[PDB]
Amino acid sequence: SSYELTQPPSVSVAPGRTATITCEGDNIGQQIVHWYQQKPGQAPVAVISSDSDRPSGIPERFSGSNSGNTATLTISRVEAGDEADYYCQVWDSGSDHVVFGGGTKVTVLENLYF
Amino acid sequence: SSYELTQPPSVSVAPGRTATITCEGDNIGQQIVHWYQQKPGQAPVAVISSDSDRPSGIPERFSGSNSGNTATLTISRVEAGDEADYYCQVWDSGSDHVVFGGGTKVTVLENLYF
Amino acid sequence: QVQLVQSGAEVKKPGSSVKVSCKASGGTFSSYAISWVRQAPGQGLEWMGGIIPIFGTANYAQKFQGRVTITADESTSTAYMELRSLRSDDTAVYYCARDNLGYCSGGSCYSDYYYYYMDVWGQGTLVTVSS
Amino acid sequence: QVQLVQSGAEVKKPGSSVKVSCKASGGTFSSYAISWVRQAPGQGLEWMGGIIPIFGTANYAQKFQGRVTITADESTSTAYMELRSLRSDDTAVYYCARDNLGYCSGGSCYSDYYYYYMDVWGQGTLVTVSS
Amino acid sequence: IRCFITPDITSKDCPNGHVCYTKTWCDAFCSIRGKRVDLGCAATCPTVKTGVDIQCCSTDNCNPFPTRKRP
Amino acid sequence: IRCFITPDITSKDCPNGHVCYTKTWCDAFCSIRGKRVDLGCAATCPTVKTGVDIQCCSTDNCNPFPTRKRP
Ligand SMILES: [Cl-]
Ligand SMILES: [Cl-]
Ligand SMILES: [Cl-]
Ligand code: NA
Ligand code: NA
Repeated sequence: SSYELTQPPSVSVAPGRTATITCEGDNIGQQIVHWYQQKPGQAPVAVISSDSDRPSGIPERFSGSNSGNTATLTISRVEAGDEADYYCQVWDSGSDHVVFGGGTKVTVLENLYF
Repeated sequence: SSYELTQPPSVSVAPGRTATITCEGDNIGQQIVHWYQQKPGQAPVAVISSDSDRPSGIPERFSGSNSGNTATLTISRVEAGDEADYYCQVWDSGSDHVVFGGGTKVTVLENLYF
Repeated sequence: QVQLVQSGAEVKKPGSSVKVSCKASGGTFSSYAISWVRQAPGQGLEWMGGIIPIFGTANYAQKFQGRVTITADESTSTAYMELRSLRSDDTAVYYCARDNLGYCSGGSCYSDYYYYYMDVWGQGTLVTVSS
Repeated sequence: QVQLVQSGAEVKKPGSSVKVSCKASGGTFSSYAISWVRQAPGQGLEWMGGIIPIFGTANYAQKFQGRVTITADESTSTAYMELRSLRSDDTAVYYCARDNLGYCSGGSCYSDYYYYYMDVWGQGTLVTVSS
Repeated sequence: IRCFITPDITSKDCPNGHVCYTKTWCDAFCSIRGKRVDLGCAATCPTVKTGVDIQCCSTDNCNPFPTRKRP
Repeated sequence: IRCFITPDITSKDCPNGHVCYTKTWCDAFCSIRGKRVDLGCAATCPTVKTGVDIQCCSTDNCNPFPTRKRP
């Protein structure tokens, strides 16, 4: 009936490495994808609009891309405070619905693996 | 299932007077309407594009409008040579169909009524 | 900056209804659309629907269509969500959220609707359904 | 100016098929769409369908879908319409006609299709269906 | 003359006006939100620059707000 | 790098380039025909004017032609 967005429930990232969060959908490259950050007990905050733009105030280490069947939120040189849930979002004009992905919890590890 | 355009089959116009040709459709003002002139045994010729524009070469006495449920082709100071069939046309994006009106045959009288 | 201030928490019986309000403090209430987005405990965001006051047109998620009504009172810059036939999985925090892309500006308006990203969020209203 | 030149008249038996060619001469064959429009004797214009060669995408009127195929040969700048299971009221003059609004220009292309007005017309091809 | 006026999209009496107008053009969001529409009243049909379309009309409320038809 | 290129919308090798790009903007027909799309390759991501969006990527054919989804 309606367009589907698929996010992994969880991503682990070592401190200062790159976190990458995918949002997949049938030719999602045709859609305009927005991304929200949400921390426990707080309201969501937009961090990427329109595939790749950063709202004013959002740090530069957040970046977005969208092509083919996958849109991606990339957090470079990740910091402890970036641990949060991240949701992708589109408007599906075919069904007149806003669709959210299921969310991805980014966990920033305490220690590097090796 | 497809959008429909209704034109009067025929209009009689006294020489030198104004010919008004209507093209009605449910909220046709939301459509872009084009108009074609066709004389017997010849191919059609576009005389108005995009509701109100005149292709190069077309006389200024052709003008078009489009609002609400009616689009109109107006031929001012009509001449014997303007005797022809006139068709309105839209692209209906909901049905992916080019739609033509049924055509209006303009007959130019030999004499003024009064 | 514009702010969205919601009404307080509600406890409701199954089968009853709830009406939550969202007061928009700031100039142009008519030109911006307002969505309602809920979050069940521990779960993700879910859009309920939205309204574009300048066109008086609302849109609803199919899961709730027939069960939900979204309105906007322009003289009071207040949007409302009414959700009927409540059941237990309706227990959630309900947010109002502004569409960032205004519909009118500088004497002109857009001619189609399309929900963009949501920039301003209310603080949320906890609605709990129980017996 | 670009010109569209069609093949000659054809007499066909009921139940057979006909293929009409439309050869274009000059201005970027790939980037302009071509439609087929017919006119039964004494009657009005009726769109059969069209093809946008750069995307390889054909669009047909529902009245003919399943009976008609429109193609474009980019190496010969030639468009074709084939109409199957012919019947008496397929008797008509068939025109090809170019979409005025090109799909590419200056290194870029449009990203959606939309049939605009029809500026260049072929001379027409008479197809009659008789036993 | 009475005309629709943006941004309220309401009909206003323009006691000294003569024509209603509809000015339309694309901004960067034209694909998703349609053309921008400016409705107003004037003593004469205003001029517009390239890329902008204008239609003028001379009867009350002849410039209704044109929404995009939704496929 | 291999990239799609407009207006042929075919892939070609750019042995000196390192990114593919997708540049999009609205012209006056954006509502009916969508954004204009320029696909190409470059040694580095190009800069664009206000109103123009650009996305660059660094793997082969990573800039496929984006058509508008039709409701
Ligand atoms: Cl939409
Ligand atoms: Cl202007
Ligand atoms: Cl739409
Ligand atoms: Na990044
Ligand atoms: Na005239």
